[PDB]
Parts: sequence; structure tokens; C-alpha cells
Amino acid sequence: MKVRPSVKPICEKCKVIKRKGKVMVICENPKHKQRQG
Amino acid sequence: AVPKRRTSKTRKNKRRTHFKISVPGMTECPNCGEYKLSHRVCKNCGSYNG
Amino acid sequence: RQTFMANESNIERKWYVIDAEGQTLGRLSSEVASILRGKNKVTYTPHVDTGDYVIVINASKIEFTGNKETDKVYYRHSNHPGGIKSITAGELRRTNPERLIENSIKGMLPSTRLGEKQGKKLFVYGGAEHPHAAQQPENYELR
RNA sequence: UAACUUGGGAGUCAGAACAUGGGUGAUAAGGUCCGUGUUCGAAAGGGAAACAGCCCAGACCACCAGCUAAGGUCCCAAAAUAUAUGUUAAGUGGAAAAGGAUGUGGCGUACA
RNA sequence: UUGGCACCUCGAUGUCGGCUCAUCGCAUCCUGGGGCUGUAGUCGGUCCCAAGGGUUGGGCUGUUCGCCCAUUAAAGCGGUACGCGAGCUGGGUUCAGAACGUCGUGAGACAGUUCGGUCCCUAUCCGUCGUGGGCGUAGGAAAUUUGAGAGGAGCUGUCCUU
RNA sequence: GGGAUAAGUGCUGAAAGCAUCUAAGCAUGAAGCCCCCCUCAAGAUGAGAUUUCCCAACUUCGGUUAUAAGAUCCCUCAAAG
Repeated sequence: MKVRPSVKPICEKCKVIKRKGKVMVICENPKHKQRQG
Repeated sequence: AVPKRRTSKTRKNKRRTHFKISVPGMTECPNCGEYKLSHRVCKNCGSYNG
Repeated sequence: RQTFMANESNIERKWYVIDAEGQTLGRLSSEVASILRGKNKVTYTPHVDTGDYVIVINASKIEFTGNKETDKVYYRHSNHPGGIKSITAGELRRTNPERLIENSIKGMLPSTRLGEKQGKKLFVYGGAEHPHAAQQPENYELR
């Protein structure tokens, strides 16, 4: 899990979502998961 | 060490509340007739009759 | 000088029974506060108590708005180093519903020697059964 | 409604904050040095929770009379739980940046 | 942390390093719970949540620092007038003696070293730790109790089996 | 051992015919939070509860006296001070 102020897609498959007042990117590849956008 | 403030009369009289004197335990003697301290010997006559 | 002054030889205090079923906490405590102070009587006197008695039933059924059931917390210090406790408003409604309304109304009264006497005319219960039927309480609707 | 001239008697030569035009410093300081206005100094009263310099306003004395200013009208605490139309769900309101997000409004230009 | 400013104290707010007793922040050294790996296992790297409890003994220098020896699950970093002298030490740094190097014609001075050299107070108020006397609780008494609310305690190693 | 949580993993499910832990609805989850363990606690003026004991003579103050059940004075001592 990467916790960074700047979260943006690192690939075209990754999707941007918002759950519990947090900008979260989820990608099928495990390394591209991000949080705290 | 040294008092910062002087003591007032109101404060001084409250501390001396319990500074009292005791009343002794005295009863009338069976034979002397005078007053006597319990468990002591009558000064007036000299009898105890324990 | 002709202003009237109320004394303890012409004051009449009655008994009320208010219901807290389905009511906002803050908007219900602000009205009960004026009754306990006597702000609704035409013979109001500042240096004497002239309010009435109030009974609150169905206290456990008060209502909140928004997320105040988790974000609103109550703190208290025990005067010892590091002795600060805490409890959320949602968890207090489920355990001591009467202390929730009792402390919410006590904070809307003056902190004087007369205000502490006016805060003892309040009675809060979690159900609908009060033991003060002898006092003959009369129903009251909030304005 | 002042100004000027002659004569008698003085005090003052340690100033401060706020707004604004500049130097200096680091477009730091409740810093420092000049221009301009106000207040304090020597000014009580109301507001800013407390708070010489900020806002309103200059107390001859008495009254259990009335209308207003700044700021206000749920309770502490005097006055609308006023009316009309819209926005925000975060306790935002009631502390801050570069950057990052089909969060949600308004006005303009075959897609699975 | 080293500085800038000079607003409080010069009819006086006592220093550095310890010792004794602690408290509190989390930017987490150890213990607990989780992602991702360039994660086979045994061991690690990095980042997130978590402050309940723990977090050694000596050699050398007056010291803080710092190095070294032997250990430990670990030998965390900061604040409180650099916590603390009406609690205590006086080894360094600011008294009067004397000496060396250096500077001065000189009396003398350190951009430097060396040996020596008085630390005083019976606690008035608040605060803190113990222990009694009054009055109250709608008659006067003797015993046994509920617990609103506070305080205390919280750590961890090595073996054996699977 | 119990009950709710943090970071996490989730189960269903639309907004957005698919996807998606969330926007409604169900779970799981820390030496930490509230209990469980030990001590003090009704001056908790909101002063609580239970068992037992005592309860008569008067000018008829809407009072008073002396007693009662109990507790002390004084005295011999300690396991306490």
C-alpha cells in the first residue's frame, strides 16, 4: 500500500475510487494500490 | 521560613479554638466529705478503702 | 418607585411532566431551562426563585442529527496526573440516558448559589413511569 | 470664527500601537529609521469572552422616563426559534501551501 | 541547535555535569496487529496503526558529547526557568596567593595552561502525605452492607513436543 | 474469557445495463479502549439499603424536665500507637 498526497493511475487498468472519504486507487497488479489522495 | 503576611484577629482566634484546659475527674469522698480525684488518696483525711 | 417584588409569601410553584420521545437534545433543553428559571411568569424576580418543577420521561428516546453520535465526546479529569477519561454521546445514551439530559440542561443555567437550587427541581427517567403521582403533575407541550 | 502685535509666568527635548507611501532586514520580528492621518499618552461609557493604541462615542449634578450608534436577538443573557429564495454534510462554519481527486451546484461551446 | 530583536526582572529571577524523585508528547528502540516486495525457508528492507508496560553494568575525561570492554527481547528521540541547590554534592567555569609560554618600556593583559582556595535560613499562606474533633443526613442507638466515583496492577527470555 | 474499535481482509449491492468493501444493509480484526482481577469509597448535602434494641411522667406552649437503650470520665493493658 502506497500512502501519498499525490495518487494517480500508474497504468491504464488501475481505477480511481473514493471510500470513507479517501481517494483510493486500486489496480489489478498489486504494486499499484495507492491511498490518501 | 518567615511569615509573608501578618495574622489577623479572625484567623488567630480560630486556631486557638482547641487550646483549652481539662476538667479533672473529681468526686465526693465517702468519709472526708471534700472532693477527691478518682483512684487517688483524699488529701483531707488520708483514707482510700480500696 | 412602584415596581413589584416577589417574595416567599406569594409565590406558587406547580409540577409539569414533559416527554422527550422523539425530540432534539439541544432544542428541548433550551425550553426546559426557561421553565426552571421562571422566565414564563409575569411576576419574575431575579433575586428569588420563581420557576416550577419539571419531569422528563422517555429520556432514552432523544434524537441527534448528523454524525454527532460518534464525533461528540465528553471529557472529565480526576485531578490526578494523566487522569483524563472520555466517553462518546452514543455510548452514554445506551447506559445512562438520564445523565445525558441532566448535564445538558444544567449547562444552560447560571453557576450561582441560586442556580444550583433551581437545578434540583428537575427529574429525568428513562421510561414512562415516574413515582411522583402524589405531586399531581400536569402535561406540557413544547413551543 | 478667528488671526496678528507688545509684555508677565510656564512646562516639554525617553514616546507607543493601528492604517497607509518608502529605505533597511530575509517582500523575518510586538525589529529599526523617515512622510501622512487617527487613538492612547492626559479619556471615563457600550462592543471585541478577559485585553492603554482596534470599532462606536467625549461623563456639570439628580430621576424605578423616551429614541438611537457600533454590535445583536435558542439558553447562560436584554431583543425574531421572523419572512422570501438558494448553497454546504464537513462540526466546514470554529487556524495554513505547492500538488492530488467522474464530491456536489450554476452559466456557456451506436455508448454496454 | 547557533543567531536576530531588546518587551519583563540590576533597593539581587544563583551556573555546567551528577544524585534523589519523577512526569508528559509521539516524529515507535523492544513487545502486539497489518500491506508490498527485486517476499522459497530461516533472516531482512520499507511503510501504516499502536504510548499498556519495559527500555543494563563498567574503563578513559570535571563534563555534555564521543570512543572502547562485556551483555540484553531492546540499550528510542524530545519538553518541564538546558525539570529539580528554603532537596544534596562543588570536580570545571568569574575573587584575593604563586608559576610557565606569549604580549607590553612599564604598572599589567590572555586570543592559553598549572597547584590551592567558607554554599547560609526554627515553614505564616497555597500545595502534598498521614491522623483527630464539631454539625449535618427530620426520634435516640448497636452491627452488617450496596457502589456513583477514584486509585493500583499491565514486561519478557530460554528449553521440550508438534 | 466478554463486549465495541484502529490499520487491514471482506460478503451482498446500486449511483454509472458492466465493475466496485459503501451510498443504504451484514460480518472479521491489536500488548491499546470499556469490563473481568486487587484496595479505598453515601460530606455520593443526590447524605442509600437490611437486621435488632429503647419508647413516660407533666403547669395541656404549638413545650419541659430526667432518664431509657447506648456512649464516656477515671483505672489495668496490647496484637495497636
